[PDB]
Amino acid sequence: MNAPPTFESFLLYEGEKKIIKELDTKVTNAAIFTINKEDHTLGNMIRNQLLKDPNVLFAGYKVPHPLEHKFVIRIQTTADYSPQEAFMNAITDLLAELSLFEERFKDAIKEKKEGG
Amino acid sequence: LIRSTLCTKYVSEEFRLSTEAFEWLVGEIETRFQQAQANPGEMVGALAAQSLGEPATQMTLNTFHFAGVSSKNVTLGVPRLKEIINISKKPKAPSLTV
Amino acid sequence: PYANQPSVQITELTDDNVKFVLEDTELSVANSLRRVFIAETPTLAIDWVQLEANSTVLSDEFLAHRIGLIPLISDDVVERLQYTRDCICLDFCPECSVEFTLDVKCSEEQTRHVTTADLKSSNAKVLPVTSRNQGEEDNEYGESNDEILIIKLRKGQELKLRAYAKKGFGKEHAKWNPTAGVCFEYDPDNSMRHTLYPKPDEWPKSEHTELEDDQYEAPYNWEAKPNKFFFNVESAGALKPENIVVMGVQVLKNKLSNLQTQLSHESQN
Amino acid sequence: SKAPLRQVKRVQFGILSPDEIRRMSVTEGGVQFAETMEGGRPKLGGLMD
Amino acid sequence: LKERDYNNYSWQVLVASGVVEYIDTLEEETVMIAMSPYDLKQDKDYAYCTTYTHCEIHPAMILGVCASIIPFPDHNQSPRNTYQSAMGKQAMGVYITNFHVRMDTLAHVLYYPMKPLVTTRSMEYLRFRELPAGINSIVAILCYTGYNQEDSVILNASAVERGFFRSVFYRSYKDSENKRVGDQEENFEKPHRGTCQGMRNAHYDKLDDDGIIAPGIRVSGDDVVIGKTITLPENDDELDSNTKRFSKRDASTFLRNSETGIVDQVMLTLNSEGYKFCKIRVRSVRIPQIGDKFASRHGQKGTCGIQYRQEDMAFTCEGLAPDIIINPHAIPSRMTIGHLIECLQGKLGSNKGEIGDATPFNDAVNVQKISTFLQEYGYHLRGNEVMYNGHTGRKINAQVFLGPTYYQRLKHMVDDKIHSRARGPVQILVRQPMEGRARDGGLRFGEMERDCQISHGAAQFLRERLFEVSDPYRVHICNFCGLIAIANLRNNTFECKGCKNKTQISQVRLPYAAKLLFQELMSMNIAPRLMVT
Amino acid sequence: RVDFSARTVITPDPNLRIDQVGVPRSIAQNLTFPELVTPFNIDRMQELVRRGNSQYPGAKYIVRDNGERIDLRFHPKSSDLHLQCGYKVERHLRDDDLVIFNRQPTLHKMSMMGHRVKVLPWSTFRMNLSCTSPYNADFDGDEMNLHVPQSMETRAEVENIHITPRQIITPQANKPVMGIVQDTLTAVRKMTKRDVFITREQVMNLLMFLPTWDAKMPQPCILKPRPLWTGKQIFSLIIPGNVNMIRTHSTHPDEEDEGPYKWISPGDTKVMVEHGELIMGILCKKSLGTSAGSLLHICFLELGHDIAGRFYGNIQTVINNWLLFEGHSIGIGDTIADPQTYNEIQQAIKKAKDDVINVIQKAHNMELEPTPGNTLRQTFENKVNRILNDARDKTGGSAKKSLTEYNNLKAMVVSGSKGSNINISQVIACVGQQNVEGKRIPYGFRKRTLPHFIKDDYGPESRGFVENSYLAGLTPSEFYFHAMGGREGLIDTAVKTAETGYIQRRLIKAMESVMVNYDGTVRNSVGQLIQLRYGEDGL
Amino acid sequence: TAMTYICGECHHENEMRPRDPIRCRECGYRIMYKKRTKRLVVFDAR
Amino acid sequence: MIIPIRCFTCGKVIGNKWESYLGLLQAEYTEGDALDALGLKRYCCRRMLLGHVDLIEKLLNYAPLEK
Amino acid sequence: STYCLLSQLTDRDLTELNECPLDPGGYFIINGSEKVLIAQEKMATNTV
Amino acid sequence: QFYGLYVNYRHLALLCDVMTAKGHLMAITRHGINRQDTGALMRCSFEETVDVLMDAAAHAETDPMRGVSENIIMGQLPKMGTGCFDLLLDAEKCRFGI
Amino acid sequence: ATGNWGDQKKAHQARAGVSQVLNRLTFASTLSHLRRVNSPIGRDGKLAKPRQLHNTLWGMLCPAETPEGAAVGLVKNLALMAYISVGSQPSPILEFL
RNA sequence: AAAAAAAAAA
Ligand SMILES: [Zn+2]
Ligand SMILES: [Zn+2]
Ligand SMILES: [Zn+2]
Ligand SMILES: [Zn+2]
Repeated sequence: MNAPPTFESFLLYEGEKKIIKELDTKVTNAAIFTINKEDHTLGNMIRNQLLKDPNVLFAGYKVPHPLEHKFVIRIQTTADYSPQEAFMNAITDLLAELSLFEERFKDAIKEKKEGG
Repeated sequence: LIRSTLCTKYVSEEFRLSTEAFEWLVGEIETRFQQAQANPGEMVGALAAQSLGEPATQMTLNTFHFAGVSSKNVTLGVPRLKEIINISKKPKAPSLTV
Repeated sequence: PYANQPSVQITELTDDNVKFVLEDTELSVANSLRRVFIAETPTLAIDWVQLEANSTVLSDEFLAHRIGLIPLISDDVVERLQYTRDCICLDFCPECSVEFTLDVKCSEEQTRHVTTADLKSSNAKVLPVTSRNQGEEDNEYGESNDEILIIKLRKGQELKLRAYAKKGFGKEHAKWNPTAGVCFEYDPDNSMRHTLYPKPDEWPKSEHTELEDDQYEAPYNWEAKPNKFFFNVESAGALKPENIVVMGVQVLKNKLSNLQTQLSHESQN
Repeated sequence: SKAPLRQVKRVQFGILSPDEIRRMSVTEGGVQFAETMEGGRPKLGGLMD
Repeated sequence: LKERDYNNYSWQVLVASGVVEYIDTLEEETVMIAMSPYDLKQDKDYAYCTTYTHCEIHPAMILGVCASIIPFPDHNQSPRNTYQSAMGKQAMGVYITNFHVRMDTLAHVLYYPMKPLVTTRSMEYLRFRELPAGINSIVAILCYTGYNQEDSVILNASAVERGFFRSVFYRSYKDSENKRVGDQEENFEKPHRGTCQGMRNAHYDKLDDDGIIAPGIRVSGDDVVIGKTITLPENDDELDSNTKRFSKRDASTFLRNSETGIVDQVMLTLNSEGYKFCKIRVRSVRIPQIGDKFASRHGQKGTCGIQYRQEDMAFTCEGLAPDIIINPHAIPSRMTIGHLIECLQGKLGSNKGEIGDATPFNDAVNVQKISTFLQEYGYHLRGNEVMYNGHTGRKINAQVFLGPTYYQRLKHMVDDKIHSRARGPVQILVRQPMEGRARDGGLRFGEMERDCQISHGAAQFLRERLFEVSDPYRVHICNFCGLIAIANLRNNTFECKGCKNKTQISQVRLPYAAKLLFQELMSMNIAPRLMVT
Repeated sequence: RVDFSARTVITPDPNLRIDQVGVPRSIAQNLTFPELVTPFNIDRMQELVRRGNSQYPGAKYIVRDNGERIDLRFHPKSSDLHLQCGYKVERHLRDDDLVIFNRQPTLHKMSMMGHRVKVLPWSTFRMNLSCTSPYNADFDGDEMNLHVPQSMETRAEVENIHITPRQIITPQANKPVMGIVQDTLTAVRKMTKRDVFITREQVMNLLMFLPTWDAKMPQPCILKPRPLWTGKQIFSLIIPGNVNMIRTHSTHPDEEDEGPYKWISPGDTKVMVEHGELIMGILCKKSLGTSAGSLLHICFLELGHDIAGRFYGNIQTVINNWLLFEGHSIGIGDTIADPQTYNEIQQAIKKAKDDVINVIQKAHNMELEPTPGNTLRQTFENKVNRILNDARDKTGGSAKKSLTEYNNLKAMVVSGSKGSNINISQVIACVGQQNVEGKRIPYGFRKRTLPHFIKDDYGPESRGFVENSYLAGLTPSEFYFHAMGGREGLIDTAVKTAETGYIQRRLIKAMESVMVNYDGTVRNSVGQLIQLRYGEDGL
Repeated sequence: TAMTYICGECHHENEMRPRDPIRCRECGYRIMYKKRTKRLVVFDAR
Repeated sequence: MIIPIRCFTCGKVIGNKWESYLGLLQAEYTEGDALDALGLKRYCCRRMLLGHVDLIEKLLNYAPLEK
Repeated sequence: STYCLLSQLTDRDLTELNECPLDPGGYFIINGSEKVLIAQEKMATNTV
Repeated sequence: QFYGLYVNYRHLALLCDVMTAKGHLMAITRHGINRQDTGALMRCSFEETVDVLMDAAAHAETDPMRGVSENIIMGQLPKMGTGCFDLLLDAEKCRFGI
Repeated sequence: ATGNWGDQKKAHQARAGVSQVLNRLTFASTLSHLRRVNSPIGRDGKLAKPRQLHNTLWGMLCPAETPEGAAVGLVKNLALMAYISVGSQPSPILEFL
């Protein structure tokens, strides 16, 4: 009766922006990014890629409710480096790592199949 | 309680309160004593009846683990409450403590 | 501040199972790879069932539920088909869905086993998984009933239906799950003390262990970080397991690129 | 309704006198017939007065 | 007896041979009954008794029918066994094998009922193996995100999408024509707008030409499902012959409002009076959701707090995501140790490939024996497993107890219990809201609610819930007499018959139940004069 | 009966703060609120009446000035969709709408309280976990009611009186009614231990769930070689303001306070919080429960209702997310003792059985002197019951003493979350003596409890003593004796409940109009003086 | 339009108009069932 | 009534492994050797075959409504 | 029971009549509704 | 204190002063509550409704509308809790607005 | 059909609930309803003695199957080998005696 | 549509 449709966990509605950037007012150079219709996958990869950057000081995600498909990251960096640029760099490094893993896995599959 | 705790020995030898700390303490005691007063219009009879009838639902958790040490007839629990609410002219277990 | 250098070594590969090791990568990347193998890897499954004759002993929705869980061979097809929401079509274009038909009438006195061999397909590349089973003419196993039993019929009962199979992933519904259990394990010798054994002698050793018989735990290393992960991806027959891994990495890259595009779009404000 | 809306202040209980009951009743002459329904119309002096 | 399993040495021959006697509850005061043949062979130096007259066949026969389905009832607390005997009658499963021809008013049938892995021997004779009610499910007893607290359970959503505890709720409706010689006449036909008076706003296009719907038609909401129009009485008024625009009136049978499904079966017959008699059965699909009542075989009842998919689910090193997560805080105050022994023997019997024995008072089954047998299959000897976090992938620091148990779905779904009301029908006597979900009735703001609203000191909430949204009314009261006065609102006239008063008339807002109280007291020869001045 | 109400099954939701209730979408669309039309919200109410009843959020009616009701359940005449100032529009129940939440039977004041609506997807009324104690809810199929106020004065009364953070302290016993319960309390005890060291990554995840955090990271407990925080160092962030408290953990030894290690605990059992940050001790039910002088009571009395109500929810989101790192689980390994302990327990039970056989022998040999005040049967039964209860308590104490720190049944017992010492004793050591009406199992047969025993047997097997634990399983005679013992609790729960409710109704009807007046005196409905000051002190 | 039903034990296509009595015309059995409809209803396979 | 298509916890296809399971049971094997020969190494799939009861064979004995 | 039509019938004969072979019986059919008689306790007559 | 339950002193002393207010033992029954000097609608709402109502009819007892249950029957705002006062609009306080 | 066990005009003096609708929800529910024993004591007695599990119910009635609420201990279920006596004429025992 | 009875949930 009140069962929500199963495609709302990954599909944006009409006029729903995916990323909502909110500037933090408590400290300096901090931002709260709200990403809709995603889950712990992207948040875990982006946070653990952000923590390899020495220029970030705080990075943490949170899913506010399991029934709402939405997660937030708070990012606080140094005073030479925007949090949005850090989020760019984390996404780019994750893409490079995944592309390298994809080509290494294809090479390993090829040599395992041809080697017998 | 004020005189027994805010004595000139405890606030000087034990607590060692300063001046402005002492007026802050006095003002906070006065304010929170004002806040603790009962509001006029507060229904205290129904509150008393509910706060006395609510424990009566919890008067069965000590039913087990009973053997008895004295062979004295005593009514305990909710029926004893029934003997005191109803003013029973014949109690089930009348007893004098002499 | 840069990316890792993940090294992969494959220990086993067969027609339904791959066992490999990830070296020099973070734990979030490996766990997200496991999640995208289970959930967001797309495959083909039946989604639109229409019944014209259902004189059997089971209901309409029960048969639709049993048909919808049947895995389909979708290795060469799912990367070209679009979703129904992404087509300009309305009446189920061939670049949007795959047509299946079934028409079985039992006229014999014995029990008729309606299986996946009776599920004909309009596409010559999308078949049920029992195309891998009908070619075994060396059947010393003793039984030729290697096909997924949809239903049993007695005499006088018939089943006629038309179905359309769509593209979807396991996040939407579990019938689109391509895998059948992804084993994922790091640090088998408990060298990091991520878990605490009250009696380490009471626990059986893992298959990826490096300890000998009289030892039970590795010595504690506080400097250690998780950079070696043992994966065992088992397929349910819908996709080859190497295709499961490749399409999972491709879906993760597409999601990250879409997030990057949306961030760069909102950046001009 | 152009009548003053007032809250009641007390309830004066009592016994209805037979003179008051005869005065306040809208059934002039009293209820006489036990038949509720009379030929497609309600009957005056009946139980469906 | 092995050759009555061949041919003919039945139990009556065994009783007639003189080895089994029927001892009643009055002869038991004069006989001595051995608990076991082990008691007979004791040496006389330490013998408890030497003169035994009878011996129990098996002590597990002291249980009933619903209480003998409990695995290890001698390891549980007794009120938990009583709770499971109460809830075994409310389980869900295949209640009978010929349910396709039966038409009961309410029926619940599971899709895939399974026999338990941890069985008792007494269920060989209750035919629980052939007509089971429940599912063997992999359960893990841990704390995951706090959504399983206070006896609640967490379901695997991917398993539910694979067919975990999905069921069918069958509901039957019936109707009959009446062709009595002195009566109104009604017929089974599709109603028409110009021929039927007082037709309810429904979808009448789904009916056939005989007013009876066909099987396979999807029905939902307030769809009409049996078409019956009754002939109006002959009120042929000669003053206006154009007022009889309708000769019939709708008396159709409507679907229940909050239910959807497919029409499963339709049958027509003749009743005892010989008139036409239609019975229809409509099936609905019940997928488990948040709030559905699940229960163990040990009194561990609860509701589904939340459902997680497999990628968000806690998982072992073998990729085994459990179906259900229960809270470990439901164990110590309940002392259902037989639940844990059932879980351990379920893991052992699933790994070995045997149906385990959970007959009570059996010394051949021990916790140490099950542990020793389970240690040989490459698992931890107490049944613990190392699981991982679903969201992050990190190992759980505390090792957790996982294994297959037998859980029963209960009939108390939330779709049969959810109710809301803004404004609807009222009673014809007190003009207060109705009773029940089926009549669209409001909630009972009883006496204790009034008590604690007095205790809160909220006068306006009391006035709202007891005058404003229950039954407001306005009455016109004579000032001199204090009784109810005649008030004609059209020409705006007021008249008190008992006082001959035309002007001094006040208006009082009051509950309608107070007005019935005052009019009933006026029938008690009491004058409750509301002195408004 | 009321009009605007709903009733459905409840399910837990730890991600909701205590002044919130999860409301299903069907209940939110069915229930309406008659919001007045102001110039402040004229555009939003116009788009609400343009959306209609088909879409959520929306409206069902416009109630205009003359009482005419305009239905929007059927697209009506665009000329009727005119919103004048002063009109009422019955909009749908949206977020942050004050409602009244009630479980039946209503026993006390805090059984129906104010809450704020959060509209959630599924179909059950999801409330927080700390609200289980005042409602006496169990989440096992409990149904519960919701009432919607229909006016802004009633809405303000719900806000200013009925709301949940204002109902924390009982006037019944000057203690909090809501406490930290279940695995939240268990992981509070498991987090605030001395050995819990938390890395930078886990702290930075856990600080996302603290909305009152001032975005300033505390300096680590350990700076080299690896930066680590402790569990107390992140619980100190949860505690707001100036909160100072000294209590003791449930396993605090009695001789530690007189020793030299009073202010430096070897077992970390002296709980001390100074200046709102936790310094010493492991928290438990004594510190974060319903007891008087606890942390919740102190922060309520020092900070106010709103800060304490946020503090109730700020504990649970941090703790339940640290529990994902830690985890907690009971199993069949937690109920099995050491073999040496098992041998000691069985030897103690056998020695107690030999003692009660010797007591029976000395009573049969006319050597048992009766105590004054009771007869020979009463003296004999008192001696037997004392011997068997001492045996059960001693075996349970040995079993609890022998358990390790990794045992989770002992963890939930010493945390106060669930269970007690008698549960450990009955699960591990022995169930003990069964009692019907505080006595022996009666001779239902002629001088026999069961036909398998002998006539005039007073030994502990026929009397009803259960020498086996729940892990070992009960013999059939003692299984039946335990069935008779367990029936008495259900019988006592049924019979009473009627006269208890009748007593409650009589008490509430005798005192329904007794009210503190504006002169400070306490008077009934007739104005008769009862007390010159309420409680003889006016507080 | 004379429609068709199924006899309970004959399993025979009986046909009649909606005023004839409910009666099988080959064996005389009082219970008949209505045939499954020709209208096609779409089922998702979820 | 009938064997499920997939394992509940696991997702492995078990719809083709019921008639083979019955044939291996009736030949000479025990249940453990039959489940090992079918390839169901995990007990999550073994509980799907050990606990399953075939109620469709009892349902097929009833005569169909339409001839 | 003895005097009903389903007395000592086989499973095939019960299935041909659309009756469950596992049905225990023990109930009446009154106006199409299955009615069961509950045994009532009473004190033993002719006992001192 | 037999069951270990603690109730505050004010809720108990209020009941002990309610019973001993009239000079004799006023029990909480139908023989102590219905024998008081309260209104007819308050007494008939507890027990013996018809007897209390007809006694008030025969004796012409005036119910002064001071209890809470009497105003609940009338549907008025009950003179209790927050309804124990009246709000009046200050005419001279209506200063500059909008 | 009604369950009132007596004359239709004088059903007020008759026992109610002797005949009940058979519970068809599970097979175990039907078997438990077919083996039910009802005590004639009404469900309002404050006395606890008829509701206690007696010693003499060993193997005759089920100890662990009673309803919850006010009907605890009065409604009960038979044991698995409980056989109720059909009844027989006392003649040939008397002539043999 | 009313009234009564029965079975249950907390
Ligand atoms: Zn398309
Ligand atoms: Zn007048
Ligand atoms: Zn025929
Ligand atoms: Zn599996």
